[PDB]
Amino acid sequence: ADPYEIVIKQLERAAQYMEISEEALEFLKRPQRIVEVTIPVEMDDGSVKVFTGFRVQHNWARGPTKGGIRWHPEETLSTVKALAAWMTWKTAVMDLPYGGGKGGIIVDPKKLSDREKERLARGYIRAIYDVISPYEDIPAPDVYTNPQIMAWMMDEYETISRRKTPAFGIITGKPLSIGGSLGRIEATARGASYTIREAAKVLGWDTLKGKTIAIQGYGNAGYYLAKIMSEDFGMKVVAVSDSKGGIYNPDGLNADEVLKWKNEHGSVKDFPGATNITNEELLELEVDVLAPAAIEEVITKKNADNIKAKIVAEVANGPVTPEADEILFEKGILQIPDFLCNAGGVTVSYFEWVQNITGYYWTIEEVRERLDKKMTKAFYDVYNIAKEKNIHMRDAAYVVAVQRVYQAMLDRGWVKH
Amino acid sequence: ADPYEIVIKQLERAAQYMEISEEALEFLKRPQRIVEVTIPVEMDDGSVKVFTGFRVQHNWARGPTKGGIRWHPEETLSTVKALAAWMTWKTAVMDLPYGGGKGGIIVDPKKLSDREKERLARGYIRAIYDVISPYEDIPAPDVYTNPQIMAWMMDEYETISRRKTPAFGIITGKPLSIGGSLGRIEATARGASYTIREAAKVLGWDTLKGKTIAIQGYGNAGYYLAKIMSEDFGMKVVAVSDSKGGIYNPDGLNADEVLKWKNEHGSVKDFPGATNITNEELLELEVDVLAPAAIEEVITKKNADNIKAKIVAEVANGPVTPEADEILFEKGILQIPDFLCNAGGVTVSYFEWVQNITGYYWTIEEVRERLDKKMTKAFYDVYNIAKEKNIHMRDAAYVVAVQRVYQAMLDRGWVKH
Amino acid sequence: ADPYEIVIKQLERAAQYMEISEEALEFLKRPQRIVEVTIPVEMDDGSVKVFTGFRVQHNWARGPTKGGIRWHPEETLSTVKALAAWMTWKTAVMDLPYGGGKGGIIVDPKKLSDREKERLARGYIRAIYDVISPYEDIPAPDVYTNPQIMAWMMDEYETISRRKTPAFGIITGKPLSIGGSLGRIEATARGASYTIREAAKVLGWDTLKGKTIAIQGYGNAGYYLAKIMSEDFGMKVVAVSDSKGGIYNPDGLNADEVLKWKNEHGSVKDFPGATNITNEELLELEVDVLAPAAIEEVITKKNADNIKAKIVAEVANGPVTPEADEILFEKGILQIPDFLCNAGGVTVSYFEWVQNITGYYWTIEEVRERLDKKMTKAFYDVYNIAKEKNIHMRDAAYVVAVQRVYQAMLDRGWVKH
Amino acid sequence: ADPYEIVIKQLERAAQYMEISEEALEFLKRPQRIVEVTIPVEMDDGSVKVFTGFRVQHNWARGPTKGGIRWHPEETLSTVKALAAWMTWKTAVMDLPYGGGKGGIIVDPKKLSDREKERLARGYIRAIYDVISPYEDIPAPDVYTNPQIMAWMMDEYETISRRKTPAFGIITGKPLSIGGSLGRIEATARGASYTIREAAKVLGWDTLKGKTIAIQGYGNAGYYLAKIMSEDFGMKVVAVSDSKGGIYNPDGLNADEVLKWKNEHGSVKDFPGATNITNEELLELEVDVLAPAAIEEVITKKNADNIKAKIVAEVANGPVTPEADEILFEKGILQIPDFLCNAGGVTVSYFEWVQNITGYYWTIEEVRERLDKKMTKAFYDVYNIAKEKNIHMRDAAYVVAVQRVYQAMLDRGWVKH
Repeated sequence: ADPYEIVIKQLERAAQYMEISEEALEFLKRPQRIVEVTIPVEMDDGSVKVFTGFRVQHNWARGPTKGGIRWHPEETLSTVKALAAWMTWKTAVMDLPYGGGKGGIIVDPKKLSDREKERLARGYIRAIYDVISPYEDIPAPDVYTNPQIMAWMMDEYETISRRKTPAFGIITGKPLSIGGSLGRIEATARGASYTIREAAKVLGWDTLKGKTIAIQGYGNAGYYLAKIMSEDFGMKVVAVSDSKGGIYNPDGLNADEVLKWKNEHGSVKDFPGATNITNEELLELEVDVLAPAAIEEVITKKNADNIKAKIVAEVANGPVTPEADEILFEKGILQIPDFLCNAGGVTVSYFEWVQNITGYYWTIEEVRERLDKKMTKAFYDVYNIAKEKNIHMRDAAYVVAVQRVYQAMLDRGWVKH
Repeated sequence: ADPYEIVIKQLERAAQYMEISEEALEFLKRPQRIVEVTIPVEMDDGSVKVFTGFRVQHNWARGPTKGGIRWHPEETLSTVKALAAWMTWKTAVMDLPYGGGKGGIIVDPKKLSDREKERLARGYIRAIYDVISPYEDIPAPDVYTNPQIMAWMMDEYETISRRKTPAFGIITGKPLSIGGSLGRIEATARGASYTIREAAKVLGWDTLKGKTIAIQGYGNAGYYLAKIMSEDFGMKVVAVSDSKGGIYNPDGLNADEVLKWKNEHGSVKDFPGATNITNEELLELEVDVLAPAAIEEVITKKNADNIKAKIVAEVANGPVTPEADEILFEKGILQIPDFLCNAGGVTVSYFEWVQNITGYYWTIEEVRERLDKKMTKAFYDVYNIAKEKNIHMRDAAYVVAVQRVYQAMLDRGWVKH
Repeated sequence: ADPYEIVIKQLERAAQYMEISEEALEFLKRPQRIVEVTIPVEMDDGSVKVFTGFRVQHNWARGPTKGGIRWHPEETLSTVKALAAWMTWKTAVMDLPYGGGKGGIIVDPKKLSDREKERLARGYIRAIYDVISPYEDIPAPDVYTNPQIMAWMMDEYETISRRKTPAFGIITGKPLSIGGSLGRIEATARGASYTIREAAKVLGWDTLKGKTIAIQGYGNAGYYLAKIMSEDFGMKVVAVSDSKGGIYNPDGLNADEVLKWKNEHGSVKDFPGATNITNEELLELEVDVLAPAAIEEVITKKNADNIKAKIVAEVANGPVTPEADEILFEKGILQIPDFLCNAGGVTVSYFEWVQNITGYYWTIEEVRERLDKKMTKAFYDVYNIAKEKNIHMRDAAYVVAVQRVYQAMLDRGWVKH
Repeated sequence: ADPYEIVIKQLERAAQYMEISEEALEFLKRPQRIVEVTIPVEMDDGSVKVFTGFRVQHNWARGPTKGGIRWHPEETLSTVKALAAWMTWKTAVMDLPYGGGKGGIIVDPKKLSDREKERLARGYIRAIYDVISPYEDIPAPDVYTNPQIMAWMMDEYETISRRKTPAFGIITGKPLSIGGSLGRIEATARGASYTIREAAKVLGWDTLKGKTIAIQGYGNAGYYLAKIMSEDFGMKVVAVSDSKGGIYNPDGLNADEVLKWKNEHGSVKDFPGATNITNEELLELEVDVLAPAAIEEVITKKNADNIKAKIVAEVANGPVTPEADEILFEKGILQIPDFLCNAGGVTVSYFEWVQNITGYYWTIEEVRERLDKKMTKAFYDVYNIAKEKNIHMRDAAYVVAVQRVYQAMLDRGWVKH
């Protein structure tokens, strides 16, 4: 199903680099459970309006399903299905004891009041209560949903479950007053930083200090990456961009300042003491590290040939296309694939659940240290195969993921071969 | 959703004969909950194969959802959704304390072995367990499912629930050894029979004795109806048919002998002493009562005109089209609309559930007599509105049904208007 | 406790007339379980407002506790405890398999909107969920609450319990679209009629036909009673009254017609087909039967002496004081005590519960017939002790009640003597 | 409520120093849930005796409620409500993922036998089962209850819950044979020591080594503190006292040796290696640190003026009155308020719960180390506000606490402002 069609495809590819039965394959192509519900919401005007919602649990062989809830007017089931499958792979690559899940509500949130948003949130839990549990299915935030929304959902869950289960553990991305974890805001960037650090290593880099990075996108990820790489790495952020434009400066930019600028003007554009550039231009800079952190399909057939970075850190999802991959590989450019690169969020989300279920909370330092250990390992799991089978890192990432899900399905007896 | 699509119509149509808000209409148009699952079955060859199943709960305002499970290679979600909405109207018309539901497995049952069928039935329960209960959603047999399939499904349900709930009550259509109800096989015919009986009364008939009825279709229902009308009501069964054609005999036929002949021969066709006719002719005889109990859309624009019967007892589902409805209504023919006419089966399924949850089983006499009361009442409920609003019986049947559901929704506060 | 104190008093009295241990007495003087909660309600102005609620479970020796929920600005816990203990005696006098319970919310419902009422009702359930169930504690309507309120409470219960238990059975007094019982409105009046019928029999009356009755109060109870006593028994309803006043007519009033008058004008007062009297006068009429069906303490030391009726049917709660009881008793007036006389309501609530849990609904005639049997039985159980001990009926009623609770406690081992 | 009134008072105070809505305030002034039950106990003489019990759950915004059970002849519900609200502030000041709760039984334990105590303890659990759980409300020992009592309560819980939830986690203060935590006995003293250590740091002291301390009270708390401050910090314990009197020695007492004296004689009074003083005098000694670890209200308007210590570590609950607080504060005396100072006990109870739910037990050193971290943190969280606002530490402690509860409520949507 277009988007859903795409996954099965990715699935088909990996298969060419590994051994897996057709039995296993057919099973993986279909999500194990899908629930689709009608949520009636009492609008502020005193009438009720109904919304359509879904929760998709793709696979739970390796453990409870994990994955966000999107609130969006063009949401469809296919998309939610495609995204749940992706979570299956991401959780496996990071070696977490989780499967993949995803949910969504077909709604335009900008039209709802907070009261109405709260009602919608609670209504979603009331509708799906039966298929979720701290040991079954753990949602999280995504497009258009946030900690506030997670909090309302948790509260409704606590009300129905009657405090007979560790309710804080039903969902992640929570505010800290009620079980949230430290490290959540910087999670992705922080996680990507460790992979960049290992890439440099394998690459033979002396250090990162002084190296250069260009970052496309100036959101949380963008901003945080910029900040970490700079203050923690010693790198030089010579360029950043936003939907408006990029900006250049070889002496390197200051994350925070660029940040305020953006605040005041609405674009990174014009920042003082720097040259304005296009996004296109940004991608082609001659840098040690290119970190595309905004939207997909920025690296294609077209410009692939002009990329000049040594390392492409995919922070955003789907930045590099498939043909571009081939070119890049052939060029000797090392890519840190999306689902591996930006996995720091799901990982910290996993640490949140551990803290909620054990009732013991961690420090930002413990969070970072454990995240470092997880990302490093994952990095190598992939690198190693890639090298071992002489294949593209992304292909190698699917192989590691699929093989772990497959082995769990075999040990359980879900498939016989 | 073609089919589903169909249903919306019916809703919109009845809406014109009664007052109901958009709030409620909109709600009624969407099913409350849908579950789609992948059921892996270990085949006899030792490999696993996956199948797609669904369970739809359209509306439960009036009580737990009720409806069969179809096993069929051309099954779609659209259809299952469409059949679930229908069960909502049907339970409401009968005034049962239930809502509507329906399930389906996309499968070609002719290719599975018995062991494989057993595994599939158990797998369906293992997959939808969380959304079923004796007070939540009660399946039953349908296309290609039967008592056997029901029994394996109950057993598995009992195994998962640990006998902590009245398990026999999870599903109906069961074998008598484990809680089935007497009267199950004759139910549809028996029910229809009471409706024909009240219809004669409203039409002024004196008695049914010696009146004539032609029955199109000679399966369970056609056969039992033949048998009942004649033996119990003293009517003359002048013609019956099967897919290979009809037989005519103005002196009245013997249901049993016809049955015997069919078994032995394959068709009612060539029954001794009778005259062979086409189905098409059967529909046009001049009888007091015509009961289409085979397939749909047998009476249309084309022949509605030729219909000579005073009463049309819609035993099969959808034998009469909308254009045909108009005409026959014009002609002053009295129609007993499918979902009212053949509701004896759901009705007895309700009685089976009652016996299971109370643990007290009834005699066939008790069964038959409570069925009469129910059928008789549902009949006049529909008939009175019909007259009183001077509308078609079918229209009145939707009116009675939608009004009940709507009222329950309002009482609960699911719609505010 | 004042109100609560009065209960001990009552309990200490029956003890004179029966042998019961101190162990028991003391257990009986205290409710087994009290839950007091704070219910936050989101008001229409979007601010949150907190209300105080309670549910008192006095004694459940004989079965699940049963009792209404009152919404009133001056509710107090003492009152609710006192009324829970009363339900204990009432269910026992009727021989129902229940104990007594009661709830209340301190609120002035007159200032809330519907939306706000709905939210307070769902909130109470969300607050006391853990201590209620169809086999544990079943509420019902009372001061300021009604079927609509019950409906919202059932709905919330259903949503929290996930349809895994027979939810319609959680609370009684529901609307008929969702599990309500036929017979609910006339229940009280209807139950009292059977008691009046037996009291006349034991009095040696010939028939009721032609006898006379005066009814104080013209609500549901007063009106239905008037209606029933006349139309069903052939009594002459010579006077009825309301808070504005009474009306009289020796030939008999026509209940419906007086109802309509009251409806337009607001009082039965000035009805054209009668002469006006006062409430005080009404109590002193010379009728065969006097039925105070309005408020308490209308027959005291002051006028007790003027009572001329042969039978005083206590429809209302506490219309005769203890001092008056003595007087009437010496005068040979037969009193049908409140908790016995007006028990048809709880009894029909018991029937609603049965229909809900068994899933099988009764006709008005079934309701009536079973009601009759229950009431008649309870009447003689009481009457026999009074006679045999030569005691006031009220005293005999407590004796019958307490002993039954006492014995169930001994059998359970709750008390050892 | 007097006791309860005093809470509102306290809450109304912190409000001066912080911005908080009325909506919140009002919610906070009432406990969310109260359960009062009657517990029947089979006495040794074989008669049944009924006792009154309660469990109050003040607020669970931040997590499961936490708090002890008191057995005392003069318990009242007002007191238990008041103490539940206090636990709410205490768990919050410590940043624990809990809310506050408390229970009590009106009994004089001194008249019961062990068999009888056992039965009352199991009875309370059988009575409040529905409202407790390892993730819902976790009790602990208090006035007149202890580990043995806790053990019997856990056992009964385990029997009712069927071992389906982590039962050891239902209650804390357990014996070590069944899930108790190391560090429990010294907890209070130990926690206070870390606070004393930081208060000296913020005071600019050099070391504690050689400083002096006077301890009022020579129970567990007094003794362990004395023991710890001397042996672990090198302070000189110059005076200790008990209800019979105090003893003094400028060179420092030896805690153990004084303990033994007390043990044989019954009072620290007359210890040979010191001179006798009074409690009043003890409070007025000129020491670096004064620790009232006995009873309340020993520092009032009367002598507040005579206090010579630089640090007053409130070990006991409420030893200094509000009027005295003002005086000491102007004098520049640093007070470590009770609920902060003596929180090591609840904190170690929090650790016991963690070990029980995770099934992994810690060493005394792990206990100590985590305790330290918790206490230190809480100290500065408090200290910083006081400093910054120039407010009494006690006021700063309520500010820190209330705000945390308040924020968790806003996030849940419990209050909207």
